Amino acid sequence: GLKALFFDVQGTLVDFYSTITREGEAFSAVRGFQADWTTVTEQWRAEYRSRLDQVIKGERPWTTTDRIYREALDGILANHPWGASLNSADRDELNSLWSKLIPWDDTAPGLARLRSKYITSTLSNGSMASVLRISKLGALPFDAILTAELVRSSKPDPKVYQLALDSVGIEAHQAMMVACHKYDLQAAKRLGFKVAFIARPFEFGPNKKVDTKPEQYFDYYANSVVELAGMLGALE
Amino acid sequence: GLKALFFDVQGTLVDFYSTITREGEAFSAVRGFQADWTTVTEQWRAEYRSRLDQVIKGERPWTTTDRIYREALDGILANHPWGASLNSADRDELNSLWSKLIPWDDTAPGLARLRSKYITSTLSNGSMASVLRISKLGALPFDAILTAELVRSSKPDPKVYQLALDSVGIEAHQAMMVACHKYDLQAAKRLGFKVAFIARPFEFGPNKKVDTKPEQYFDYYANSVVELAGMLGALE
Ligand SMILES: [Ca+2]
Repeated sequence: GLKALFFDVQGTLVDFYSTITREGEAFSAVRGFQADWTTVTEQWRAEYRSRLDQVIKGERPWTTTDRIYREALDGILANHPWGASLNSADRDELNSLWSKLIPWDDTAPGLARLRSKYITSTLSNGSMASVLRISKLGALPFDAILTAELVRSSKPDPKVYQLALDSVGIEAHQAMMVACHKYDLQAAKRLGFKVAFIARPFEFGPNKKVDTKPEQYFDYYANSVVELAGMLGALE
Repeated sequence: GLKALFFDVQGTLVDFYSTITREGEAFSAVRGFQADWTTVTEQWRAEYRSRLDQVIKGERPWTTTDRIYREALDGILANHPWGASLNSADRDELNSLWSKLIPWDDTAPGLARLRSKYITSTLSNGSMASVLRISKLGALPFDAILTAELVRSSKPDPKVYQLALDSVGIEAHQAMMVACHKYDLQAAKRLGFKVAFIARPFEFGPNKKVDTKPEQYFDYYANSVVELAGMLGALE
């Protein structure tokens, strides 16, 4: 009997691409600048992923994801003419967008229906501070906020998923992992979780290949959190 | 400026005395025993607190709060003549009441007013699973659910208060600890937190004397979460 649902956040529930682009161009429209924010996002994510690789590879000490995004921003703005005009405080403002990630239109209605039938919680690699603020700013209801920062690691570390089971007080087969990333669902299913895949074809913006094809080990396959709620029988 | 409020749960927000005594009485009606549940309650908590102190002093391995309550229950049932007539399943049902504690009348309206103005989170010694279920069952809104289980300790360990600051991403002077127990606010105020004391004159039942006098280090003294919300300017 399913009892709790754990949701990945970035990409699965929120649209970080549209957030960085539209809030960046407004950030540059206030000071007077001109930059391709689509290429800014890829570089920021690349530096963010170039540096978190080092953390678990041992080439960088552990630090919250907000700090990694802030430091990655310093590395990418060195390759931009307007980057020097942004002081230490201007770059903190830019970095705070990761705590303001805009939700997909189906996220709030689907989460509310699921919470009325199950225990719901986050389980993502982001910082607790950012995920907390993303859910509060977006009025996304959860019964708890859990990130891998609570065990100083990141998915697919088995102890991140054990954190979910220990915190909610249930066994693996009573829990479901919801995500748009297949490495997440593979690791959770290995540990006995149920897994629900949410196809997010626009996660990385236009002209990007996204693997959304169904897999046999998926317990559920949906194109929205609202659709997943209907499959689980979580009505209005 | 205040940014986040952290709440103790047991006693501060929920009435465990009334939950145990009444639900224990209802539990006993269909099983054929009558007991004085005001003494069973304080025997349970005394047994729990003694086994908990063994975990703290290193004389017993760490387990969740629910497991200590469950073993304390086995302890007190051995001292009552009707204890043997309760099998393991009956005792798990009795022990589950620690996850169903009813809130005080003021808790739900006060938390919602405070959440519309601040980030709010729990920060108690209970288990994550029980505090999570207490808020879900009682419709107590929090932006986050934190307990000392997340650092495998107990207040007033400074690690528990640092967990609150790390998870929400603020500094001590921007956080307030809200509790009905003075030991909690003493440690938090020592660590830079603001502190709000909520007087719960009936935390331990009708005729047990309770320390509710004001203290000079309190930033706020209230008799309800509703009153604290008014003192902080958080109107409906
Ligand atoms: Ca919440």
